[PDB]
Amino acid sequence: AKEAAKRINWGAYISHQRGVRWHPQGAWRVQFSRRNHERNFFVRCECYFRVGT
Amino acid sequence: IADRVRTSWTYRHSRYSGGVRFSLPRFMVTKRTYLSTKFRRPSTVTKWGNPQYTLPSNVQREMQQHTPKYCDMLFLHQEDQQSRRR
Amino acid sequence: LPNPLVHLDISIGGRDAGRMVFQLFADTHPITAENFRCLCTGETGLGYWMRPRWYKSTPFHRIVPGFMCQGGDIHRGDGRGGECIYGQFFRDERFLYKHSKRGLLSMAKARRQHTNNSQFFITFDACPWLDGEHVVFGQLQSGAEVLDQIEEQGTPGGWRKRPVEIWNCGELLLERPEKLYEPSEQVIPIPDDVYIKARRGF
Amino acid sequence: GHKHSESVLQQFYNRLPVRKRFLKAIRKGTLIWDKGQVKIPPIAMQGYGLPNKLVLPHQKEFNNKLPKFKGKINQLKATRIWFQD
Amino acid sequence: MASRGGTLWHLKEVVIQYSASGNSSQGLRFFFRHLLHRWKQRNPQVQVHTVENKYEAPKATFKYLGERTDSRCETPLKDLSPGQIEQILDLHRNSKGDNRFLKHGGPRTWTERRSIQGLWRPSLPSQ
Amino acid sequence: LQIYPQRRVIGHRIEIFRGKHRRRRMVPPRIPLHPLAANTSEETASKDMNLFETYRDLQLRWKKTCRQRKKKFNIARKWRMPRNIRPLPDPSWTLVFHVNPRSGYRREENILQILARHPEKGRVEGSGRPRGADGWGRDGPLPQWMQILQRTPQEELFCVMKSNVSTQHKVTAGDLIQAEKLHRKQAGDKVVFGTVMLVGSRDWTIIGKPTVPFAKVEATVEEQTLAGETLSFFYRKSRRVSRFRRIRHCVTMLRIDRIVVDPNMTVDPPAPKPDRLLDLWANRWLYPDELDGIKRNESGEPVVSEIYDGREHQKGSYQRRGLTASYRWYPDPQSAHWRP
Amino acid sequence: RARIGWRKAPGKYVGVKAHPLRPHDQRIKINKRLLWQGLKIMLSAKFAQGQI
Amino acid sequence: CNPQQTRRKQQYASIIGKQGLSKKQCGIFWDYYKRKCKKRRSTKKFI
Amino acid sequence: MTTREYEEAFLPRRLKRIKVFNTPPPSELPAFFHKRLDNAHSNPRSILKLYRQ
Amino acid sequence: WNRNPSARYPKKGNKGCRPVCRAMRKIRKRLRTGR
Amino acid sequence: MQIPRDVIFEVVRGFRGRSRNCIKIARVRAMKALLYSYIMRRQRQRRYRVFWIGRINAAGREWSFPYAWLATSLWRQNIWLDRKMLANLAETEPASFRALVNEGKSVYFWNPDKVRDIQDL
RNA sequence: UUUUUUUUUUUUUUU
RNA sequence: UUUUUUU
RNA sequence: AUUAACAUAACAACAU
RNA sequence: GGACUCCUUAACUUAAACUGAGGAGUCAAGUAGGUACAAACCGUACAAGGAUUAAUUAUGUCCAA
RNA sequence: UUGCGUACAUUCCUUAAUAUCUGGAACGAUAGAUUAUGAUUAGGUAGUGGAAAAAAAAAAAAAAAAAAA
RNA sequence: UGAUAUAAUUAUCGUACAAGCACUCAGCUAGUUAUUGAGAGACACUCACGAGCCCAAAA
Repeated sequence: AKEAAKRINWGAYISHQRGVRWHPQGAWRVQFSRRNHERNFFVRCECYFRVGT
Repeated sequence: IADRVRTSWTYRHSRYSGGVRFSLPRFMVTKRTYLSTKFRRPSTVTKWGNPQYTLPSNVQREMQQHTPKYCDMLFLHQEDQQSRRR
Repeated sequence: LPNPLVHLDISIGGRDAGRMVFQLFADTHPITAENFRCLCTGETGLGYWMRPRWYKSTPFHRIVPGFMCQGGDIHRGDGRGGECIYGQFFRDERFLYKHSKRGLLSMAKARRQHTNNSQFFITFDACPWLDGEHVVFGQLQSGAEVLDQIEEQGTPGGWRKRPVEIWNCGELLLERPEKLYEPSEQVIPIPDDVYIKARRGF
Repeated sequence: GHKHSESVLQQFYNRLPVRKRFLKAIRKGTLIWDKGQVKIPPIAMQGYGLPNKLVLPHQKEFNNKLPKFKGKINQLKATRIWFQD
Repeated sequence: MASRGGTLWHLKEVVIQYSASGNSSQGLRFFFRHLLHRWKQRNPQVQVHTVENKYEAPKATFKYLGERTDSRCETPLKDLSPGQIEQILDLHRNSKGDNRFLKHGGPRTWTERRSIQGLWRPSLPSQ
Repeated sequence: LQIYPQRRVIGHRIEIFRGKHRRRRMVPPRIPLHPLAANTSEETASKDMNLFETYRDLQLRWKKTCRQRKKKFNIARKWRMPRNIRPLPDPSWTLVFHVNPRSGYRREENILQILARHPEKGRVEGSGRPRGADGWGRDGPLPQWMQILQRTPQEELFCVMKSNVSTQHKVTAGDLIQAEKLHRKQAGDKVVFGTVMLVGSRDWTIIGKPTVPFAKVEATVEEQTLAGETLSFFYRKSRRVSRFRRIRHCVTMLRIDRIVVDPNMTVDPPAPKPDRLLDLWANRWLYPDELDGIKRNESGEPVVSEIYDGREHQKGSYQRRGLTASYRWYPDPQSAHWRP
Repeated sequence: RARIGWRKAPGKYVGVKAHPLRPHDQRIKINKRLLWQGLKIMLSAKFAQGQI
Repeated sequence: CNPQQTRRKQQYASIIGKQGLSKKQCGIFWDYYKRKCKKRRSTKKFI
Repeated sequence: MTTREYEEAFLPRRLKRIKVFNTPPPSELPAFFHKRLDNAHSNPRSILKLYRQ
Repeated sequence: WNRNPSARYPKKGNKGCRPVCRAMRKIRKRLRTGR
Repeated sequence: MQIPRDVIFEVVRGFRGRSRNCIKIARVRAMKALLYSYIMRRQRQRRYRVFWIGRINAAGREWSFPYAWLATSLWRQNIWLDRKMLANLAETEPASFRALVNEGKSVYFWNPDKVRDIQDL
């Protein structure tokens, strides 16, 4: 395990962008949630970018 | 409140419990007297709720040629026999 | 390493038809190739049902002229059967090659998505509409006279005029179809070996 | 009837839509019920082989090799004969 | 809802009873200032009326165009959000009524002409 | 005293599984394990150290006290025998004629007469997939006489469409049909169903084995509300167990307008590219007034387009919201969506 | 008939209770610190709201 | 602990939300209604 | 020991039976049948069956 | 003889050869194996 | 407890004497009344599928074509038509049905590679 | 010789 | 839509 | 003056 | 300090649904299906919920069906 | 020889998850509008745990709220 | 007219079922309480102060 850890590249999964995260499904998840009661407008993005595609 | 129940160690406080989510389907059921349809359905409504008539069309028109009902099976049989024997 | 070279002997109505030779794409489809080679060689032993996983003495349950011919069932031999070395079913593979050649090999599928088994089928003509739905892993190298004879036993309804069964199998010891896209290198953070090692304790 | 409980074998007989005459015979053993018909029980001859339908699957190979009778009852010359159970 | 090619609506009148001092009517009050005017314009075919009542819980009544028994409905609006209110409103507008007889399932088809070609009858060949 | 094992495999091999007998994952792993070892190192590595046996283990097996519960593990049932129907033939359609010139039955015209005498002449077979100059025809273009199909009125037309992924209905001229909840739909919303399995009239019958790529149905949303209340109850006697529910199902009503049948039809355009991506995840479409704040470049296109084109990210995404020209399913070769 | 003992017993008579109420004191304990702090908080609230 | 309490509560609830009710009208709930009204009138009292 | 029935009682009824003996098929039909004809000279049924095959 | 009670009715097709409360199953086997 | 009191009365509407009014009796009555519907709504499907299969077979037998054959013929043709639509067609569209049967027959019935005539022999 | 068995819930044995 | 009876 | 159980009456129904 | 069945086995009249042991399933605490009629046997991709849809399983294919 | 009937889809639509490990150590924030191919799921006696309700009484917060009057 | 269906409750290995209560309705009726207790590998909430915390009875 300790040897495999060394070999494993951990730096590739790091994303320098808010709202973009890794998912165990093997995808990039995009999050964007906002509310507006005054104008009656609520948005919740749940976009996924699959690797296999 | 929230989307789901948070089981994480970060959210284990007494201040995170309770509340109920809004649901349109459920709002028209919760706290509402039930009414049976038996002995209440009019004559103008079918079993599935579809509109129903109570008068012939002829009468309806008066107070406001067609395709034959049955088909021709004999012609179909004879035409199939002719086509197979040709 | 060189690609495998498997052979199949077909018998039409108890008569020795000939001997067809196929080349598997191990380079691109290692898993798929391996499966077929192990089934042909019969070096895996029994199976789920205590049956030998060998293509020897298997009938072809489907012969459609000009479209394709199905077969490979080892359990019942009718079509409602199959078993891979890995188990019942195995995951699919990347769809690289098309169906634009005579004699191409490809695995079968069930109503479900991932239902690949020993069941394969040889294409008689180009099948563009089959692109992306099936995995191509083999190509006929010699013995087209046997496929030509086999095509004669098919009917539009998928009927069979005379019995068609594989007599003998084995492996020989000593241009590619079009591509759907252009393969390119990818970033592989986690090594392959790790996945194997994880399943055993490490 | 008056009896509270009855044997299954007896009950079976009781359910046979046949005359009393044949019922008695059936009960006795002179007759059998099979395929909705009544016929004489099979005859077991001394030395000869029994029908292939009465022996066990593994005994058929040895039973088929024994002598067989292809004559009438009058022409039969068996030392002893009896019904096969 | 649309009918006869979208030349006929069901929903006629909507009455809303609210209060000007009750806390439970806060949502209604809020609604009456931001989305009421905006909502009205979009649906000019529907009349909207408001009734003030101090010592009474809020509610809403709906009137539909038809000879059926489903030409009237009521719904309380106690402790509801502006959004919820709007949702309710939209439901009512897009519904033909309370639909007390509306069954989920069945043949899922209603046609005046059962058969075009013609129905089946016994014939001498068949017999 | 010693209990010997059983090596004789009768029936099928034994397979252990975790949990109770229920519907669990069935997708095989991406990396299958070989059942044979090609080296002594593989043999040695095959050993599981986690499962190392000790005296302590034996202790737990031998204890006379209550052991581990039997509800944690069970034996896997036998395998199934699914039917391998795939692959399928090339999609194609065929045409027939059964004209009835009898006065008794009767109570363009030129060709019809000919057809009645010789209905075999009318046998036309095509292909379902698109092609070039041939179009929907097979090995060439379709006959010029096919325009007859457009002359028949809607009063004598009938078809079989798919309201849902699996539900089918007999659609006719002026028909009221029931379907599931359609997301992002309101009053005065017209829809198109391109999914048809069979077409017919008093003169002809388009079989359309897979489907008809030159036929569609036009409908309008007439109703989108909740169904009637339903009561469900269940209990077990002498066991203190029951359940009560009050459910209100949702349905949608669609009114048929026209059944268009044009053999010279063209394939539907691709998925559109919306100007704003917020409406896709929002609860309501932006109003015209709000859409006025959209920045545009000299070319007239949104400025935002430079960042992202706005193409479809997933299969059957825009179709769910109804941005597509027409609705299609698996049966339709033109369709593209997730399949179980 | 069923057994019966006392004429005035729970269930057999009106007014008898198995767990009747008992007089008691409603006073509670509290730390002085809490009070001390709450005074301050109230005072600040007053200022905040403009009620002084 | 009974059907009677439901009837009394339903009756009460039907009259509570009104104004200008007489003693002869209120009935058994007269005291309650008077206390309610006096409670309500508390908000209108200034220094 | 065990019986075949016993064994079979726990398997699909339509399951195919293994082959115990396998030999190469006859390559030349005319030469294969010419040698077979040498034994049938009195039985009409044998001749008819050979012709049918 | 063993013929009255319901614990001795043979299995018919689709029972598994071991229904509830049977004795004859184990009696015949035993008999054959040695009495 | 299992069921609200307010609904029992409603559910027991139209029943015989004492059972429309008695809470005690009504309870037990209503329980079974709801149970039966609960149970039967799940089994309602196969009872209609068997009716569709029977109507289709009946229809088919007319033209000397059993359902057994018909099904296979249809499926081999890439035809995906449910028994509900099949049965509806069989009753409403005779011509349509006959078309299908003829389509199927062609496929089902196949000639060999050689045909011999022994009429004059 | 075989298809037809405890099909022993009833009819039927139409081979 | 029954099979078998070596040379 | 007053709930239920309980007691009587009137009206309503037709593919029978 | 347990009721039926599978293998081994003590006692008994190689008896009994008894009495008592070793290790698997089910019921107990399991629904609907099959076995003619009342837990224990076969099968289950085994009962959150709703609708008029497709499938190799025990097993069936003269009539009740 | 080639066949066929059959019990069970979370394909479609609407809900739920409180003994520290389901992404969530994310996003949003004036106090959360329920994730559209998202993974495991939701038969249950005894025992244990979470949550929503029970029309009433008390409190010195029942008029800064569009339009209309 | 067609199809389908073994009142409810407790105990019990056992739906045990020919065992125990109930004609029906109205009113009453069975887990009440820490100025004195508590977190103990079968489950233990929260506030303030902090190496310091509480203050008893008079008042």
